[PDB]
Amino acid sequence: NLCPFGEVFNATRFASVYAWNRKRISNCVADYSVLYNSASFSTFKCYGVSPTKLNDLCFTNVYADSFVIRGDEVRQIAPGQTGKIADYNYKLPDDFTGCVIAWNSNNLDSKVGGNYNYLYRLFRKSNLKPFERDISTEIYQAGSTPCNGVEGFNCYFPLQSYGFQPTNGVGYQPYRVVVLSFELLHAPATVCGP
Amino acid sequence: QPVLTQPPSVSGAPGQRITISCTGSSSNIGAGYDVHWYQQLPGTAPKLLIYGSSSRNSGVPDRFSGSKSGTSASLAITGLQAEDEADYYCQSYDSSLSVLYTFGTGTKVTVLGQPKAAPSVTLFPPSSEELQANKATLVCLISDFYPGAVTVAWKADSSPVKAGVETTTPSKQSNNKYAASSYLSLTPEQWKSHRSYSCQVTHEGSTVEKTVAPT
Amino acid sequence: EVQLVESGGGLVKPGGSLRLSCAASGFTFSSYYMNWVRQAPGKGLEWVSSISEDGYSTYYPDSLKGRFTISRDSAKNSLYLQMNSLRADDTAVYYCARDFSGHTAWAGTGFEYWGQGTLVTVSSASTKGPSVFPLAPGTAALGCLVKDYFPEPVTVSWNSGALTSGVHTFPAVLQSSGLYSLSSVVTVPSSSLGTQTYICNVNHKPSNTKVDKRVEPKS
Ligand SMILES: *[C@@H]1O[C@H](CO)[C@@H](O)[C@H](O)[C@H]1NC(C)=O
Repeated sequence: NLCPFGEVFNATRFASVYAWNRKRISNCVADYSVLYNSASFSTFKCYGVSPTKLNDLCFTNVYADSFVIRGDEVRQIAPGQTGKIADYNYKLPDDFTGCVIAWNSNNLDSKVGGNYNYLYRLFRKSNLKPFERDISTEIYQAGSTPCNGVEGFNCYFPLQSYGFQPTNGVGYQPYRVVVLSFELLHAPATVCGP
Repeated sequence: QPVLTQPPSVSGAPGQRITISCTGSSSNIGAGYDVHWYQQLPGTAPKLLIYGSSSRNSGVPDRFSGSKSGTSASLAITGLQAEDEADYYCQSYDSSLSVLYTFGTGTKVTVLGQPKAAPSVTLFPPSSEELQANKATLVCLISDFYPGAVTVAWKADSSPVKAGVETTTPSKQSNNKYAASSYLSLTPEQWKSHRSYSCQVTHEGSTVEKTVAPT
Repeated sequence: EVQLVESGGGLVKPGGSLRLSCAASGFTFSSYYMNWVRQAPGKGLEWVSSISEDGYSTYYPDSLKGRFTISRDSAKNSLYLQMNSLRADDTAVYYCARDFSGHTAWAGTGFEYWGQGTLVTVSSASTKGPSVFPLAPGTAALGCLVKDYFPEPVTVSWNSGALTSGVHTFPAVLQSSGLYSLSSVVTVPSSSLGTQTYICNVNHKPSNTKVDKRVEPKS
């Protein structure tokens, strides 16, 4: 009854950050030593808990959120951070408890001529609330006049493509990010460690 | 800090094709990163010449071309011209956050065929304000010579002078010739006590000399 | 259109700190990576630092040991490099550079545009303003000598930059006292000496000195 963290990290395809994928973990035992001992991760930052004792704790609800972002934007997946990705695509609460894991995926998500299948939200009316997902593709009115469904003067499409090319710098190369959120409620803690 | 190795200098006649090699490792060029070539004229900042390992920057003639294969890259110049004399640097990228931008060693490109030119020598005695400041300096300016290899000697009347001589190494002129200078520092007493002072420049076994007097 | 101008170079003591600035114009400043590279006198090029478009990610080589910091300011479209615990080996000409566009295939890989560069000289010696003297004489040679200054560099123009033909500025020499000296000459028609005045302008930025010298034919 091992927790299926394998199909999250080892998944062939990842989702866009604006449409970040979420997997629910329940009724299993999780061996976190497989994760924090593997040096295949560029960033591994845990808030409210360190990974070493994660094998001795039990939680009620675990969420694994997978997406792909820019390298120089991995710093934005953290509590109390501001920026395009944090404010408009994926927000973390200031009281976040859990881990953020990110690794370079240039060999998998980049292609010659540009990979444009990954999108991110550029504009929004208000900052994103934590863990809230917005997949609306309506025209963003940037001020005085409305848009009527067309772009142009102060009227832009909310989503923009990333354009991942393999010869780009580490700051432009794609990175795959998994956010493990641990939640303790007045509900039975179904996940545990060995 | 790793670098990319290039030949120290490459020369050729102004009708032939020359190549500059740029050897990298599996971490920079063999890792899938392209190579950029920069050209630095003497006394100026480097300029982007080639990007993408094959593409020419705006304003770059078709005589320049680039290529890369395996862990190496090459820059080819066809139809050498006198204006090509410069430093050429290759540059690539490393995924490791401790290295990133990796630069080449640098290659000095020179053209052969310009005729040997006798050096033009100008001699300047101490300026009246300098003697008013209780100092004396003799200035010798050498310009427009090829090859850039001259020897400077200073004569007081007819005897050699060794103390107080400061001479600069030959340097490239924008017209592809060479220039240099020499300075003789002395008190006004030595300047006045002698009838004449001579600056002599030897170049390819031929000497050109100038003379000045305190009169 | 693209213009990068560096400033702040000069003399700094060993173990001291300096701040180099680079003003950028002609392009959307907040859309490109910025870089600092350096070149020792007569040596090769060495990348020094890199900063992203948003300015929140900084990159340095391990050789610098984190005593260099790169920053950017979109309110002035300027790039700043702070150097700390400086040493003699850091004496070099420093260039600020703009990277390739994020749309291109080589974003954050090269240096598309370069600046004029500024000389940083780490020395225990003292900055000293130069002394300008004239050198007076068919054509005749007319010049002025800039003596006893430290550190490099110094620029020389003629007639406030109006005269460009026949000008020749020579590389400086290092005397035993530790002070530099160079000369600037120009060959001109002999008759024009009797009708036109000749002024040599000397600019020594490290000591913030500007000297205009009248060179007149004596006797
Ligand atoms: C992914 O697969 C490799 C080998 O197939 C395995 O070692 C690794 O543990 C897997 N990932 C996870 C999160 O289990």
